[PDB]
Amino acid sequence: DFESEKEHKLRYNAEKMFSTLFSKFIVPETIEAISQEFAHNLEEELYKIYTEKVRSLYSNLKDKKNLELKAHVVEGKLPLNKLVNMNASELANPDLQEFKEKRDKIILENFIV
Amino acid sequence: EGLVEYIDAEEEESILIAMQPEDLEPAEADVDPAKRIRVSHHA
Amino acid sequence: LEPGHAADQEQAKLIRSAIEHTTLKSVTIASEIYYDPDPRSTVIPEDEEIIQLHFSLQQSPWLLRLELDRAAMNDKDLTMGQVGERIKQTFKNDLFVIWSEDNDEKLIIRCRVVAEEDHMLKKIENTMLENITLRGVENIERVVMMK
Amino acid sequence: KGSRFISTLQVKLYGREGSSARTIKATLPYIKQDIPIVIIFRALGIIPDGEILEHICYDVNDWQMLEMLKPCVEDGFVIQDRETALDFIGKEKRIQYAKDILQKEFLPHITQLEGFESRKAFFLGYMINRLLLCALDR
Amino acid sequence: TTFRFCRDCNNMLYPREDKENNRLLFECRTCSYVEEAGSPLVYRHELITNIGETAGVVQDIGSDPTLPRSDRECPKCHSRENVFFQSQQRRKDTSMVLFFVCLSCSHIFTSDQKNKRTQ
Amino acid sequence: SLMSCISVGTDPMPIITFLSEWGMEPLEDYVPHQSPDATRVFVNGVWHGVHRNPARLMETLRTLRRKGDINPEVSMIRDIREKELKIFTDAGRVYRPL
Amino acid sequence: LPHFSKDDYSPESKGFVENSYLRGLTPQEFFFHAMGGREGLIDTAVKTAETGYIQR
Amino acid sequence: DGPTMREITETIAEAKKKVLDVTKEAQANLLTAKHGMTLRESFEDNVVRFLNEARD
Ligand SMILES: [Zn+2]
Ligand SMILES: [Zn+2]
Repeated sequence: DFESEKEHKLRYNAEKMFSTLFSKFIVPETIEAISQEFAHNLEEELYKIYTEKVRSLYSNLKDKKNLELKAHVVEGKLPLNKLVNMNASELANPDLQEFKEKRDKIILENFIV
Repeated sequence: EGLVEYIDAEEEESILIAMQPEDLEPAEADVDPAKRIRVSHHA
Repeated sequence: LEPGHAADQEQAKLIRSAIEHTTLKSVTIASEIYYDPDPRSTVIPEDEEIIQLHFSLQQSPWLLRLELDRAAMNDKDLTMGQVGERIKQTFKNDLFVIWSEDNDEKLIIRCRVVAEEDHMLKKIENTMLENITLRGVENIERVVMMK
Repeated sequence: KGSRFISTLQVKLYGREGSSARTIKATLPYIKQDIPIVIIFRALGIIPDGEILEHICYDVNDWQMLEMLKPCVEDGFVIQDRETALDFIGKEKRIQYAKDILQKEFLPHITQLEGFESRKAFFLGYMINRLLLCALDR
Repeated sequence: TTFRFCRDCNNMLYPREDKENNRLLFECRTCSYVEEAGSPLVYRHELITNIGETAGVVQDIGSDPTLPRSDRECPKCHSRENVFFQSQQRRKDTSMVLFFVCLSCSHIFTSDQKNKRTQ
Repeated sequence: SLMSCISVGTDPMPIITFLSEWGMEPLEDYVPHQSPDATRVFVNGVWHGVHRNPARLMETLRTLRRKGDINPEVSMIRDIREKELKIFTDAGRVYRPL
Repeated sequence: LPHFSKDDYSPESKGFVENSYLRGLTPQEFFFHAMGGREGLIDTAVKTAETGYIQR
Repeated sequence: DGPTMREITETIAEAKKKVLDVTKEAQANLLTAKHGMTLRESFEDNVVRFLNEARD
């Protein structure tokens, strides 16, 4: 009975997360080259593993401000639902997208023997 | 007089020895082939 | 390797970390205990905002914060969410988890529980590292690849 | 040049690596039990914990060293003055047993006589120093 | 970690929680003395040990002829007359990394181009 | 070995006498935290007390051995990376000349 | 060896011989040859006896 | 034969250079430690390889 009372409470809490985020992604692409409507139409675009995929959508997208050189180069690169259920590894910071590949280049080298 | 010392094996832990009083002793400034290939005076 | 995929390089690349025994001991640098009497607010500044994220979207006065190594984690290829849900389903409903994600540089997993708890929380970290298996079958250690 | 009193002394560090209990104990020649170093120091005059703790740590700033002595205090926390420390051995009876064994069977090298409670218990502290140090890997 | 003792009897400090003011207090059971939680940190683990790299560092480190002298230029005094030793952390895992202790000023520095150790 | 010869041990007191006369802090009245760096001094593995300046006393002992005074079989060693002096006068040590 | 510098993982240091038996080994190149040969006398006595029980 | 005996101390010398390579690599922690191998072990295992590759 309180199922969709927790479900809509999340699909709208994620809209609230994307409300302050599409305001921080806007101000970064303005102070250096509404948003809540662009949020509830994208927080419903995913809407357990749901509190996990959301937990992941939270810190990975709200990646700012040096992490918003990879999250700003995604706000000005990625498509609508055609970038949505991506859950990318390198999705983090401009520097974190590469250091993750720097400890991976020896992770296969040390492994193969 | 102080021209020689008797060294116990635990005392050896802070001593530094040269193999020969000349072979490993001065400083560099022809070369014998069949002769042994030893290290150096470095220290 | 499984009948079909004989020369498949990537097949062994999955089975390897899926068979190799990973511990919380492997991925952890230091496990600390603080005194945070409030469930919501965290007196830790190195965690001050980390909470406000995985919170908004009754509970123990004794905090169990532990730092992780980014290379040692992204060695068996890991997520803080993986580690987080792993421990979550280990203790289950008696201990609740919060963490900083892979985006956040301060690699932390904060933990609490539900008279006397200084010794009882200090007791937990013992079983936590040694017994919490994270990846692969136990005993089966050094998984090395051969062509 | 007197017989060769082969009274070999053990100082053990109980509890594994997972078994947190880093209770430091020691095998007493004659008292058939591994007495925790806390009862020992207290049976030589060093009664307060922090004085006991200064005999081991030749510093003060090493938390890594003091967190291991930390449960060892709790080990003997119940016993305190020399009168109690000397009783947990083997009253009126073990009062003598312990007293003489400390002079005789315990660390006969340095002093066997009496009055070197200090010299012998300072040595015990050094024995645990290099003991915790090997577990610390330095 | 940082722990003190009783300012009356010198005994291990035992945590006791004032649940009325929700403050930690480190007290001596051996008496009734209590002090407050300066550092609300109770315990630090440190599975990955990074305090054991510069053990046995005396100014008199140059008075062990056994240790060989360096040629690297020091960052604050530029001395190419120093001395060096491999990590005094007896952990088998530890990489053979060098620490150059000066004799003209005793300003220790890493041979490292991976792990910078400024302490 | 041909060149090697084993000790029959000597007297520890002329060194007990010496160490104290050159600055041996009593073990009985040594402050472990006050004097941290104090280089620990042992005679045949027996701890007698500490000293404040090691390289100084260490230079003094070495002379007596090469003078004839501290018996020439006696072996004294200063550890820097630990701050210690396990002076040996022990019976049965194997010594080789250099 | 006490003839070496503290922390020497060098070729000759950890026991390598560059000379042939002809040329004649150095004092060091000879001592390192003693210890490695030492093992090859112990294991002889050991396994020749254990093997004896293994035949039985 | 004369120059072959000279060439031998060239083979041991080139591998002695292949020794300092790993020696310098290990000092600045640039060594890519293999799977199921300690960093201390990694250098030793490889330093032995070139010394014995050239010994042969
Ligand atoms: Zn008290
Ligand atoms: Zn300098």
